Amino acid sequence: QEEISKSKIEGGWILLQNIQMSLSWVKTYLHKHVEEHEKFKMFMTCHLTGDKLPAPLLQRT
Amino acid sequence: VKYDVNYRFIDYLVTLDEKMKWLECGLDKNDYFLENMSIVMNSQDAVPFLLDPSSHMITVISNYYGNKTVLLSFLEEGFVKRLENAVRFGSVVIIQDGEFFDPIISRLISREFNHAGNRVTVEIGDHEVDVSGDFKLFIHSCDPSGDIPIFLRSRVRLVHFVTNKESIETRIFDITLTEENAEMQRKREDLIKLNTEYRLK
Amino acid sequence: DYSTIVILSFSSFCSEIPSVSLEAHEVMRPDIVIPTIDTIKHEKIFYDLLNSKRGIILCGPPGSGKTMIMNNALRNSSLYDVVGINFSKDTTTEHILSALHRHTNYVTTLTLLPKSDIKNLVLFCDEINLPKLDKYGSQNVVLFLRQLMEKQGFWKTPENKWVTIERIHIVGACNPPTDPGRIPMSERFTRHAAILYLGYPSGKSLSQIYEIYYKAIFKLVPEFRSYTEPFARASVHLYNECKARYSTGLQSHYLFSPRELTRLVRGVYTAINTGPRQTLRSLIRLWAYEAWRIFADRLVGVKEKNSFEQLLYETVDKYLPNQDLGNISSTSLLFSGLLSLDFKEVNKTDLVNFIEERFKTFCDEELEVPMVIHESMVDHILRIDRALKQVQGHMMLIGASRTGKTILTRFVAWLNGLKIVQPKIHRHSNLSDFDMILKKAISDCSLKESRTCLIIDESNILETAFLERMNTLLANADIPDLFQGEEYDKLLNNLRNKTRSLGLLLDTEQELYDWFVGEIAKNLHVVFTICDPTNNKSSAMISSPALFNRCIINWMGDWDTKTMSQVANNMVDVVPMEFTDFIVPEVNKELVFTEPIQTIRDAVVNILIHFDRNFYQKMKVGVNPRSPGYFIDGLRALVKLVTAKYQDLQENQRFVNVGLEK
Amino acid sequence: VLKWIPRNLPSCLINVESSVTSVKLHPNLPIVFVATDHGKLYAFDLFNYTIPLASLQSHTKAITSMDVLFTNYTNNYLVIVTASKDLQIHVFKWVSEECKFQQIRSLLGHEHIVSAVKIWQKNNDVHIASCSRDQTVKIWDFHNGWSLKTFQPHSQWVRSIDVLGDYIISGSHDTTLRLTHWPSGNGLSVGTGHEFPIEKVKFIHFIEDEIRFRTPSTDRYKNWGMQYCVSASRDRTIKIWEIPLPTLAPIPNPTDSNFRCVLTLKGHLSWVRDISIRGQYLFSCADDKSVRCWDLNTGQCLHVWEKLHTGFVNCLDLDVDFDSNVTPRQMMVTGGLDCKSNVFMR
Ligand SMILES: Nc1ncnc2c1ncn2[C@@H]1O[C@H](COP(=O)(O)OP(=O)(O)O)[C@@H](O)[C@H]1O
Ligand SMILES: Nc1ncnc2c1ncn2[C@@H]1O[C@H](COP(=O)(O)OP(=O)(O)O)[C@@H](O)[C@H]1O
Repeated sequence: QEEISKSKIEGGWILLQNIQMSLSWVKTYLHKHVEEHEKFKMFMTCHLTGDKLPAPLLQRT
Repeated sequence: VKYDVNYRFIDYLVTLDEKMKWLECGLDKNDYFLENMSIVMNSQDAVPFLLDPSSHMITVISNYYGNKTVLLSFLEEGFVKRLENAVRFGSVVIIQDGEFFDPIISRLISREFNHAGNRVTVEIGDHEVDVSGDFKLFIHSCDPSGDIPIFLRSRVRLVHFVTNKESIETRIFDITLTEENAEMQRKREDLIKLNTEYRLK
Repeated sequence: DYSTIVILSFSSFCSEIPSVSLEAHEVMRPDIVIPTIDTIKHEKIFYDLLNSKRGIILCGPPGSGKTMIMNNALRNSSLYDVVGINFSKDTTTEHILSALHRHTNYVTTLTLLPKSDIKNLVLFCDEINLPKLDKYGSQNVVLFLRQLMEKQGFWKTPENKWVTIERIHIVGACNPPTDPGRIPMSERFTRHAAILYLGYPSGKSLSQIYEIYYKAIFKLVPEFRSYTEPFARASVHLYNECKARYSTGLQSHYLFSPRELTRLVRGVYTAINTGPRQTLRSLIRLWAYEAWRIFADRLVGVKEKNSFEQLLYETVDKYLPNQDLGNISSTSLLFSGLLSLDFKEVNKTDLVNFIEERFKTFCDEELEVPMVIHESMVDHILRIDRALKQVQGHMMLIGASRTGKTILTRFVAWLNGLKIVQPKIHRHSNLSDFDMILKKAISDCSLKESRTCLIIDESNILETAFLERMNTLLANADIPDLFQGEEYDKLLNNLRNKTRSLGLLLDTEQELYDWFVGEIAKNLHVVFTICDPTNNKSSAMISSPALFNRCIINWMGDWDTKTMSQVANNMVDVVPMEFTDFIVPEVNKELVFTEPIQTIRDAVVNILIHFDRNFYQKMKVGVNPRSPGYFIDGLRALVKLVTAKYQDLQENQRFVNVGLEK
Repeated sequence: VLKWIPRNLPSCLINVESSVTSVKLHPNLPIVFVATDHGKLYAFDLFNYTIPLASLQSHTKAITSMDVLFTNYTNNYLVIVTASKDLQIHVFKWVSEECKFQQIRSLLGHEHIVSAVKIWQKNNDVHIASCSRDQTVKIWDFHNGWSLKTFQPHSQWVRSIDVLGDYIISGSHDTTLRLTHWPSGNGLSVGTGHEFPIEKVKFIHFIEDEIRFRTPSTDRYKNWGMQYCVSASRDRTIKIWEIPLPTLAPIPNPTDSNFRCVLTLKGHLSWVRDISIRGQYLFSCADDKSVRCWDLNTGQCLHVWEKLHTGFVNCLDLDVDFDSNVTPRQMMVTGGLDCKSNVFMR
């Protein structure tokens, strides 16, 4: 959360690893963050055979 | 029992002035969207449930009521206090993420108001609060085919928002007009607005 | 079979039966036992095994009478005290220790001695099979009990020191594993405890026991004392036919037992004691009403209801050949204590008008919800009130959403003076908030002496800890782990202050706690509301052994077409809409649910009912209960819209007509 | 002449367009005053009931209770005070020259609906007593139009009040009764024991006409000014209560801060709505479509008026006998929920 806020304020790429493993966090905080700099790109990697990620996050990426 | 042979819901409930207001707000040109919007606006007793995966109705009803509307959510801290202050003030409230329903507002959903003379109060949380009478509650949920409590599902008016063939055709044709001949599309939309305003006049 | 030794001369049980002369009011006492051959034999052998310093596990079908034989054996002895623990689906060791912490002291000589220095303690544990296996197939409670008997002690958790159990005998009780909801039971634990099979009593034995009960009941009505045997035979035959016809295969909650018949006997006693001068027809109708409210409430389908009605007719005709018998339909037996000073049969129209006026007063006073009153909901009011007037009277209302469950409970609680209490359980509410609200409710019931009708909705339970708390609250009179240590001591001080304030004086902790739990059992009624019984959480809530054996299951279900017709007519009768010519259509008798059509109002209610039927058929609802909220909402919107449209059309036509005239 | 029993049948019938909620009697002339749930306020005649004398709509909501009084002074008109659910108390004027209703002043001061209003005169000064749903009973001045004392004597709101001199009672929703002195503004003693909310409560007045419950017991009670009170609740019971004598600005007794149930009268099939006192008789009504008549000497119902109305029975009254300034006319009238009122002649 701190790094996402800082990289939104002052730029810089960020990457998240195995986001299916923090389902409550990705259902609340990341959903709120994407629901609401110019060289800021955030990457998420996930497993196809894992748990079902929320639909609105995937349709907003 | 007799009924109108060529009856249409839009031609009966959705009046021309409200249709103009909706199309000015940003509502799509679809018959389905107009029917759903008129269904939502005609429920003054039970609160309506909005399921819009594109988050379009949030800004549509935001533009309908101007700047007095307030956006709340079930996932933010202090949501109870925000709704308490909003119902004290008397502003239209749209709650986001409706599939994460909070059972505190079950008295507001069921409309089990306790009338106290000329003042109407509701018991929410652990204390009563006055209802201004201008309060209008909307519940929005951008997640389709999710889980909803049976209490809320029974006591609200579920309104879906899905994209049909006519929406795709209209959007594609508008995009190709804008990218091909901007002046022609501008003249077309200006003539459409002028014709509708002339018919209303 | 009947061999025994009296004080070295062999005898039998024929001369050992003590004659029992039950009075009228002794039936309400739950410790009353009818000594038959099997009861005295099982009591004697259980006491003999208990004095042999061994564990006893009483295996048998539900309702066979394990607890009652236990209490019969242990009431006649001052050596043992009964501690009531009733396991749930997920019970922990800490629950067992908390239910024992009140009764025992830690003495270092550790050692967990009983508080009394002369009386041993019997640590009863019911439903041993209900604790569930882990991921690898092991039970904490069962292995804890095996450790508790084989090694006579256990290892304490926080300070990891070994305690020693001195005078805590263990008595278990469980159903056969073949019964659904039970799990196989480990041999390493069952080896240490002797097993007794307490079977179902025979039909003749049940008939004799309940002939004794009906003699005790009919001692109130001396002129009908000679009719005590046909009533018992009819009740036993009705129980046997209900058990044979309605099985577990149809519905999971069709579990009948002699407890249902005992509740029937108690209801008959209450109606007779709170009743006027009685005649034979009144007795037949009262017994039929009690049978309807005990057996036929849990029935779901309409076919089962009609089969039960025909079975009741056959039983009454076969066993009590009395003529001048009225119709015994569900809505034709309206026994009330509202309109009069005593429980007696009342007419339909005056009861409906009284309900109208009292609901108007309730809407004016507490909260304004404009509900429309029909006959079925009046019958539900009567059975809810009958359940609420009882001592320790709980209920489990089951039905579709927006049937009118919580509002009816509030109305009936207001009728009887019950102070309704609903927990404010929501999202981000832990176990501590539920614990606090239950502690506050218990304190208000006991110290403040306030009649409380606590309501627990299915949505008000989020995790199974709340379900286990409700299980402990219903099964016992209170819950042990609410009051531990400092809270326990301050509650004893407060309760002593309340007791000396009332005037009653006693010094022992035990008798004070019995007074406390008696007051809680007398002044606390729990009412459940379940919307969807097909969910796993609701299924576990219904199938809980403590919730099943105490609550009166009231399967209201979805609205039938008669109730829909009644509410539709009584709500649209205030709309001016018969302003057009109508031709009565030629339609089938089965195609019309209402009265045969003469005007447009019956056609409107028929077309709305038919559309609701088609819409719910096309949604693939199956056997899921169907919510009638759509019907009410559509009818209300219809009323408002037709009023507005008629006003607008009349105004427009008047304006254009006067314009043309000008 | 104080031992009158009404006959088993009504003398005549009075019809109102809506349900009746309160009926009062004109002390001087044979005029019956009838309230109405729809806000109407009729004024019929005891002989010519075809048309009302005067009727008007001053309250936008349901009228709750009302009472009448004729002015007297040491240096001459009838006052009618009507309460309703519109948070307003309206005091009327009944002129005898043209028999019409004149509004005097519409008065505020209650944040919720007002249930009972009481009017009384002491030493050539007419005062208004009123209790409402705002948990406060309020004593008023008619000429000034303002309040005189305001306090909360109960946990929640109160139903009915009655005034005997400077002492006022208050029937509350917590099944309690409370005596609160006006000039000191403090409670005297707390009386509880009912299981259902109070519907109508009123004082017991001493008589010199021998009735057991209408006579002084000790000299201290004779000097106090009151000894007994009667309370009607929703327990289907009428209870006669005992008021301990305080150390008269009276001081409450800590060991005698509780009341005592003098007698419990049972036999109504539903809630006891309103009660009345005449001689040794305790006239009462209920929701069982019946009116009873209980003797204070025996505690048994001598007469039962079965099926007097087709529905609920709302209100009834007699004429006050303890006051010599009001003629004890032998009239009785009872108003019910079936939009009808009936009078009893001789
Ligand atoms: N003398 C008796 N012999 C056998 N059963 C009896 C006798 N008296 C009563 N019963 C029945 O036994 C029931 C009590 O069984 P209970 O101990 O609750 O069974 P369970 O232990 O399965 O809950 C009572 O409801 C009563 O109908
Ligand atoms: N006969 C009826 N007529 C009109 N409305 C009804 C009727 N029965 C139930 N309702 C509706 O049901 C609601 C109360 O239902 P409730 O008991 O709260 O359901 P649940 O117990 O599932 O929460 C009320 O708001 C009322 O509008």
